Amino acid sequence: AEKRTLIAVIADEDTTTGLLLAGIGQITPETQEKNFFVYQEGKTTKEEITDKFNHFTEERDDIAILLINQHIAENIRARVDSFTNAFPAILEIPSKDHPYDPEKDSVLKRVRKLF
Amino acid sequence: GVYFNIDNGFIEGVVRGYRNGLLSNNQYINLTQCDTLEDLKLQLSSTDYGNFLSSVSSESLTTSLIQEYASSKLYHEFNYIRDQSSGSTRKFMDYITYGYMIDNVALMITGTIHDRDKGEILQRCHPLGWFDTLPTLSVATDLESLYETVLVDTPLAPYFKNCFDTAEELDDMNIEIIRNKLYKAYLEDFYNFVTEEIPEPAKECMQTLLGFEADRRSINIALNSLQSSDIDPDLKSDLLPNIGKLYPLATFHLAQAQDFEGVRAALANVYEYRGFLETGNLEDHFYQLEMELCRDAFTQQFAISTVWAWMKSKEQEVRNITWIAECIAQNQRERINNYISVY
Amino acid sequence: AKQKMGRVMQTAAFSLAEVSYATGENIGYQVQESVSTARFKVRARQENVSGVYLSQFESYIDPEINDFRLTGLGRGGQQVQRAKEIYSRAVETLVELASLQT
Amino acid sequence: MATALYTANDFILISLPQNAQPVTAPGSKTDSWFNETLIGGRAFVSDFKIPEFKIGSLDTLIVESEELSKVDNQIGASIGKIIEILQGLNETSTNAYRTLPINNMPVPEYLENFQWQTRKFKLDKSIKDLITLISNESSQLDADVRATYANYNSAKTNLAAAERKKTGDLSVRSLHDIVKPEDFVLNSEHLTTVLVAVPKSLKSDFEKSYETLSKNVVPASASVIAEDAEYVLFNVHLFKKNVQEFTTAAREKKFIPREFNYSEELIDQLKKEHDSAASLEQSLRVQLVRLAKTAYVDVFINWFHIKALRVYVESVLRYGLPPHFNIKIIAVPPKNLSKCKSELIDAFGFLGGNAFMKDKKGKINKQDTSLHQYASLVDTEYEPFVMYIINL
Amino acid sequence: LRRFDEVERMVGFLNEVVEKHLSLENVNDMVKEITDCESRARQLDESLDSLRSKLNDLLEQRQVIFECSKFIEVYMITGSIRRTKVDILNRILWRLLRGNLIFQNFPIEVEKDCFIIFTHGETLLKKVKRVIDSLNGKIVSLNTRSSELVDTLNRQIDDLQRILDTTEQTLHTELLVIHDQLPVWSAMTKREKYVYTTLNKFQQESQGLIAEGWVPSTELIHLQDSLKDYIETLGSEYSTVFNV
Repeated sequence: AEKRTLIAVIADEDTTTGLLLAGIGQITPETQEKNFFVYQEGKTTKEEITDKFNHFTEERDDIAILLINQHIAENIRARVDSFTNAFPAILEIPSKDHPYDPEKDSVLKRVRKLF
Repeated sequence: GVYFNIDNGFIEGVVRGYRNGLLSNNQYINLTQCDTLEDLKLQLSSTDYGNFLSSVSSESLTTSLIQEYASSKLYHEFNYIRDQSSGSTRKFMDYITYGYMIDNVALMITGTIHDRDKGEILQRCHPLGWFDTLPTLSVATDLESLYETVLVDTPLAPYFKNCFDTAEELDDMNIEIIRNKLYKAYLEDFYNFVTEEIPEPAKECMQTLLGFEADRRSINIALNSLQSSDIDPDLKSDLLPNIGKLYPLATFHLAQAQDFEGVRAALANVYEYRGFLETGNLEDHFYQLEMELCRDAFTQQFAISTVWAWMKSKEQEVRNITWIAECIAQNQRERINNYISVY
Repeated sequence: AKQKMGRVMQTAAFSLAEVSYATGENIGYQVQESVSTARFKVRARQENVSGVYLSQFESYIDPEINDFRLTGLGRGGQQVQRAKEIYSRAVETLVELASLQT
Repeated sequence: MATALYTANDFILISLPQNAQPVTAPGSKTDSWFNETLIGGRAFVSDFKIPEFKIGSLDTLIVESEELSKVDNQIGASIGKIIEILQGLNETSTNAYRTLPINNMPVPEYLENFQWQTRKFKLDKSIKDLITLISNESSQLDADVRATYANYNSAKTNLAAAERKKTGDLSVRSLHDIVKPEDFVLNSEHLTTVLVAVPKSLKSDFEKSYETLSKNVVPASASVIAEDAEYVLFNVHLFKKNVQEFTTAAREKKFIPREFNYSEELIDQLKKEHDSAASLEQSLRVQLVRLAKTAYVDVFINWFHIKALRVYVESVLRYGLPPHFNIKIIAVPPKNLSKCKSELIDAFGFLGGNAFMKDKKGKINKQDTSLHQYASLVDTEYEPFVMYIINL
Repeated sequence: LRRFDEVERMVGFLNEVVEKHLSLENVNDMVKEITDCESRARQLDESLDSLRSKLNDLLEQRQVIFECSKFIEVYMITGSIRRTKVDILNRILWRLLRGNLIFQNFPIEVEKDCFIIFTHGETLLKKVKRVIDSLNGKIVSLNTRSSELVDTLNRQIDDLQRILDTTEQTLHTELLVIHDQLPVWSAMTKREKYVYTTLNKFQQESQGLIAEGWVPSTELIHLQDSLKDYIETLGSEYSTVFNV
């Protein structure tokens, strides 16, 4: 159970900034590696998001819940779908100025088939 | 008004022309009726903004790009007015940009404590507060090695007179102290410059516009010190400016203001700031009083305070356009009429 | 709950964005140095839903954790101060709803 | 001294042991001294004899005083907000609700007939339950008065938005009370009506232009149906396809179109919004004025219940025995409080301390320091005998 | 160079303890006896000041018994406190217990002070202790006798004073070999750090340092006659290059 109490973020810069101010993530004091990843839309390559994905899910283990923007999650669709674990939780929420889509939501796809 | 138009004849009449491009109340109501950011661009194209978002073309148009370009043309108009200035006018234009240089210093030395990259913490910096050694504030951490290396050749150098560096390098708690203290010394120096060399019609209406900046900064320091500060009043009184309408009796009570009521009972004795802390958005009260003080600074003709009253009104215009374009892009219209229009 | 989180996240994000642009400096850089703890954390529990143990989470807000110093910037500081208050409320939503997802 | 003064009398509540004698008038009677000697005889004394209560043990006693102080201050604050909600509503203007009846008996007259109220608060009950009952009642009541004043302020805001829509300034306004079957045509779908919000200067400019804005524009339709100071509001009828050409052409001329069609449901719903908003503010305001007045009395009876309790328990802590005390409420005439407070200190002060005593006067409220707040939960300046100062 | 910064700090610590009371191998075996002696001097000083503090914690506890048996011979709490906090503890206990106390103080002769409270009653007795223990007051409850704890406490004062007289004698024995040796250990590091600071100023291009710098023209032939004789007299047949 308890061995994890950070919420990590893959989101647009404003959303992330806000979330941190509110206090969820951190820049660790003995790894000196962020436990959040900011994204400049369209200006950041799809390959850099993927490294960061691996980082929160696997290369870190203190991540409880992994938050991820629908716009961003779609770009790296392959890696998200392949992640099916509950440790950390994958919870896709709408991106900033983007509406809900059931098909940018990895878990909802999974659930629908084989009900 | 007999010796004004020697060096300031062309400067005022263009700034008076820039004043006529301030959006009126009907030109704001015509912006609140828009449905799309593209419709808001085409509505702004009939004003004196016309075709400032022409290199965008409806796809990359966000509500922050409007705030970028609408303020960028403000900055280029300010640079055009400043390039035609000479003598005491050019020095008055430099003293305006010193307060943006202070904000860019305090924004540049927080992007190095958090180890954010130097190329992205400078696009958030203010373009009017540019000095040539502004990127080189990313070289040291403590205050003494940033003063004695970089900030000696800057015009912000006389303002480091009370910043006591106790060899603690920098957290986020003392950079705000350095920011408030630089702005305090700057408000002192620019009030003494206005009182000393600026002529008499542009003196009395600029001392009020600058004492309002001091009073607003005093109330914001004395009210933000409740939540994210635990400081002594003898160290808090070095952050409050002493030029304003609020200094000699009320900033003392704002210095030992430990509670919200210590601020509210201190601002109940001053006559034009009472009722700000009772109802409504306080930031809207200060911006409304700023615009009411900038409106009756255009009504005095032969004054160089029209430059200050123009650029603060044009900044409020860019803020109102940004608020409207934020309302019509996120589909929230419950407070779209929260703009401030005295023109 | 996905739709509900999305609305809340977009509204809090836009108020934070407006503030970032008005002050004339990027707040987010300031914010990244100061973040070194997290106020909102989770505590894990295993709950029997039928015979199987599922992960449930119950959220705690640290009251031993002060406000960060990103205020006092002048007029720009008022703007951040109001901003954090809407956002702490908003962020609480995302986490409490997220407990069912896992 | 004061804290929300209108024309209300100020009160000092004192309690003493039954062995106490003044030293300022030796050999005199306490009861006689209060009326007769005390601030030149302009002192009006009223009874206020508080009954015995269930007093805890020694450990529990410390904790009973700590809570009486806190709860007292809450109730005192909360009442201050209720008075304010009224002051703002214009239900308290010259004077109202500080001298007004408290269950058909004025405030000064009510304190004299106040000795303990056996309305639901019993002496067969524990002290603890008395503090919990009274305080719960006081909090809960304030919260309902606050929730309605918030809702009323919202409700005003909706109504104000609505009147302007129904006529005032055009920028969001579409008219719905000036409809007519011929100045507003839409019955099939061929014809429609577009309304154009035109600045006054531009009024001539519209009368000339209206036909040219698009092709198939109906003749002589351009008339000012409504007019305001900044703007003149026109109707023009035209073909539906042509409405797009019409609107764009209108915006070049530097008019602002306001789109409203004559669909039946549109006209009805905007009209409804004005009405529904007036009815919400109206009902609410009547319940809300009534609710505060009813709340005001209850929180008044409850404020004094704590003070009576507070004073009693304290008396027990400071003097010891006897548990039977001589207790009075002295009505001070406004601005004689400081002079009254001093005289009492000289006479009676020796009892609670022969060295723990200094001269003092009036009541000053602060957050500069915690001294001078006369309380048993935070450090204050120790009074030489039990005296509490009530400002109305 | 960070090595001879650390060793400079250690020589500074040896210079503070006394005031408080070459080839590469010949430097490498003397830095060993700098470190091996700094370690034992630091642990013996840290086992001496933390023992002096334990000595004063008993000398303050003897006095608050001597000055509170005297008060009875002329529900009470007896303890020690710093003298600058006596008035604020009096005021906080007077604002907590409304009256209801008899507070004395007697100066223990950092400066300290004793106190007697007489908490007349109950239910705040564990709350007075949260005032005393907050601002670093050490209560001394006795509950047996003011003449039986004094014997068991004087049986520890002298027993720990003898450990002081042992360890401080060992300290002054150790400082004899150091006080007459610090001008060698210090002057080694002051010039060794000065050597490496200058060696940082050289080039390190192709496995050989290039030293560019200024010399007066009178001393050119002296360099070309002293550098030439010195590289040849020690063997090591790889000659230097001296250009102008």
